[PDB]
Amino acid sequence: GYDINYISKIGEKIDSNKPIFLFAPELGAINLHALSMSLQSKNLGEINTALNTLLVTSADSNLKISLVKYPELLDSLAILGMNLLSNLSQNVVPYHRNTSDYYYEDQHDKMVDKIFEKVNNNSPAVKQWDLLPEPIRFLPNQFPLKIHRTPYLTSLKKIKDEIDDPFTKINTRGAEDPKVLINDQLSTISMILRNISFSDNNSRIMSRNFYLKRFISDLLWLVLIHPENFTCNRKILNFKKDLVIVLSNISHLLEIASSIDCLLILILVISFGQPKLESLTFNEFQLQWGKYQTFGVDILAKLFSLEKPNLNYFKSILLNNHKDKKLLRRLLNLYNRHNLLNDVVSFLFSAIPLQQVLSQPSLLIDQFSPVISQSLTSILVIVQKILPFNFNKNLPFVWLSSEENIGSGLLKLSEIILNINNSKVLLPSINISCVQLIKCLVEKSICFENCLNNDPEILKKIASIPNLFPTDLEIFQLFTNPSVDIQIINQYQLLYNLKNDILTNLE
Amino acid sequence: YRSHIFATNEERQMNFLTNELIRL
Amino acid sequence: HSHPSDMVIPDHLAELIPELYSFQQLVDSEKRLDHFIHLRNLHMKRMVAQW
Amino acid sequence: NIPSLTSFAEENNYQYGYTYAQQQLNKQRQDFERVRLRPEQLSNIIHDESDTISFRSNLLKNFISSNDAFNMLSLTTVPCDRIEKSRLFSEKTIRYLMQKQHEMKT
Amino acid sequence: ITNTTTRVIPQVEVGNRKHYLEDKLKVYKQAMNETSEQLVPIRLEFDQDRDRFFLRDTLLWNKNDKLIKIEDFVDDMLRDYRF
Repeated sequence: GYDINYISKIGEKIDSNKPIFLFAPELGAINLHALSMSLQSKNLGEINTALNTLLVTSADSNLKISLVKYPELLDSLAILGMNLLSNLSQNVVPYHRNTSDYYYEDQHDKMVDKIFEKVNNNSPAVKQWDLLPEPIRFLPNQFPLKIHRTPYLTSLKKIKDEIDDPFTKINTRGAEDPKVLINDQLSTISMILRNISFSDNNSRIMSRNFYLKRFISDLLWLVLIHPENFTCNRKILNFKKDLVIVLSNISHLLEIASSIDCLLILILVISFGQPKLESLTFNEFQLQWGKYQTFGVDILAKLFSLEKPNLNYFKSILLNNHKDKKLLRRLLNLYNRHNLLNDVVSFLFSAIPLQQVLSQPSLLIDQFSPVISQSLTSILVIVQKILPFNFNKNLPFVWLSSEENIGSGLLKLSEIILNINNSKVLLPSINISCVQLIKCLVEKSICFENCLNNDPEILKKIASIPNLFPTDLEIFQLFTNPSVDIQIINQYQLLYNLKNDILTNLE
Repeated sequence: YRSHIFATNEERQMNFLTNELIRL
Repeated sequence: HSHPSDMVIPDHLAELIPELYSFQQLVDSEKRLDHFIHLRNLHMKRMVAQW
Repeated sequence: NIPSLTSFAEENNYQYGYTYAQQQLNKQRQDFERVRLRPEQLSNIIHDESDTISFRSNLLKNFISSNDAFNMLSLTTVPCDRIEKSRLFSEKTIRYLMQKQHEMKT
Repeated sequence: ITNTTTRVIPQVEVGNRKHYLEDKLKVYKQAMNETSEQLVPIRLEFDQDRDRFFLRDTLLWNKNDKLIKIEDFVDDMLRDYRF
């Protein structure tokens, strides 16, 4: 009965000028100790007005929140996020309980007081509890049934089909439902924690804080294994969209605690990108959509740099303290041998835009040199230090000849990068990374064939790659130009000596 | 089968022709 | 406004109309065809430059 | 620069209290990790499709799309025997499948 | 005072001392392995000769207590004596 285009046109201005909360210039002297003590107050208003005043300041980019001056705010945030994750998986309602909330309000005489209960009508035990509850695993409710591997684009389509629904409940408010109140407290916690981590001191303080690592290993379980408790489908994407951001800034000093967390990191990073319908199981992600998958190839590049927990856990996950042995063996066969390794390597071969930089010449590589460099570093780590026996399928062979011909793409990319700098810092590393990756892939294909010994006619099929193995004329060109390096032509001449040893052993 | 929409024998053969040409 | 979201016919239509899989794996069958042209073009940029 | 991994250790860095090499390394550390970890204070703050989505425009479009589709249901006083069915093929899809079926014998 | 020009003031101290920030894990690691106490009588005597302070305070102390660093407690005590 109304003309609701004009009504909405006015109501937009009404919502813009409505006094919802304080702005950045009118917050006054923000006291971090008051916020950190109000978050432990287990009130409702004292928690929410601390969370909102933290969210406004942390997103302001002119007011720094340093934890060197106060390192106990982060423990309050992480313990609050722990205790909200605990009573969300059990559907307990805090902040308005009808319980009393108070504890015990009130020698040689304890035997005298025992017999005082005899002659008037005529030793308590110890307690045990912890600071924090169970991580969220080892709970009777929480047992894995389906690893929710939804991709990026299907999540975007689910969001756009939930918003554009007639009977939508995406704006049911906060005071009308307590479950959406818990979810909008957790989303504020995640936005705060992704806002704090853009400082040089906070990135090394957040690196430990056992509380933050337990909260990350606690939410990453819930957003991937049991996301049924989160109300909206945009909150589930937004938790993955800031967990990857907060793990992009931390991971250069992170020591991975448990193996289940090291598997859920892999599944979270894999969940960005588009798969297909063996071969490479990941279609290439063209970066006219969003750079969110480029954050994952840095988490995997920095978390592979430690030979202790970071690479031992990754090794035992990719190739293969008493209940998580049952949990890991339940999660690994719920993920549908060696699908995880070829999925990770095929996704890391995505986000290297071979098709886009080779379709049209220097701008795209100058823009995408760090993601290319870290992706090649991660693939080189996986090839050299994980792949060398329980295999039953030749993985470097089905990467080298997967009908996309990524080796020819890397060789043309090395040609392109060699034809700009001699005709802008990472490019001498990227050239040697490409050539050493091609060399290690061919050598590991031959070594896997010698170990397995089921496909004898592969020396033809390796030498029948249409643009691998650069000719002697371009190496003759490379040995004459003074503008080339020594290690570049060394890797090239090593690759040519591999090419000759292919043809000698061919017959 | 979707015979509620494809009630005629003509349109069922047209749909089968579509599937045949797709596969070919 | 190149939206990457609306190139997907995810579940609710493909379960109702079974031809959409026959549409979707059509499009993927195109997407590996054009890529075969792309590795062709970088082939033809190579050999001429070889010669 | 590109300082160290030893410069990131907790011993060489400050803590909640209550030398020269350390104060030289912490210059390069804070000059490296503040040009690396600083956020982008400019455009391309859209990041994706599902961040600049507007709840008000979609709510207005759904308010219109429910109202006119309900006026299509009730107020259209055409009886059920008189609702004529639409064609399952077009004037161009019926030509292309006459053409390809003619060319299918090759 | 909040009515100001919107600074960030971390932990405006009472007197001249930063607030004591606990560990909350060593507290539970100690309070659950809590067999006995073993109080220690402690005597402090200093003169104007060989020392400058006087500091004639006597206190008990738990010997099994591994939580509190002793230099922090002594530094709190000297601030309590208005040095």
